[PDB]
Amino acid sequence: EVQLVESGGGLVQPGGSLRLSCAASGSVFKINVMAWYRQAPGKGRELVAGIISGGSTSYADSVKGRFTISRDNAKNTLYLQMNSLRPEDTAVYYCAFITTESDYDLGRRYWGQGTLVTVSS
Repeated sequence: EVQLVESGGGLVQPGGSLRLSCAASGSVFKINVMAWYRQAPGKGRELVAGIISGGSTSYADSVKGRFTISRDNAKNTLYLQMNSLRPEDTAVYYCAFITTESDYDLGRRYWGQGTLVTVSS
């Protein structure tokens, strides 16, 4: 089993910046996916940004050009750099990892607990 610990959330002014981190511990084998999700009232849960093993990244239309996903492969840590934050970015942000021990297994998804980011004055 794998545990994900998130940090870096809180209250920021519109136009502001925040960096989230997501550190993995436990029995980490092959990481297939590292991704950020967010939940807000009336918006369900949305994939914000992801990195697939290979380096191929993806972003929600709403955050393209403002958010950057990165990872420290050596430390199994996932980052989200947020710039030019807008009130509509207010949400609980989650990280998820998919891990596998071989191509013959279906993989397992592990979740961070979530961290609130509030963009208001």
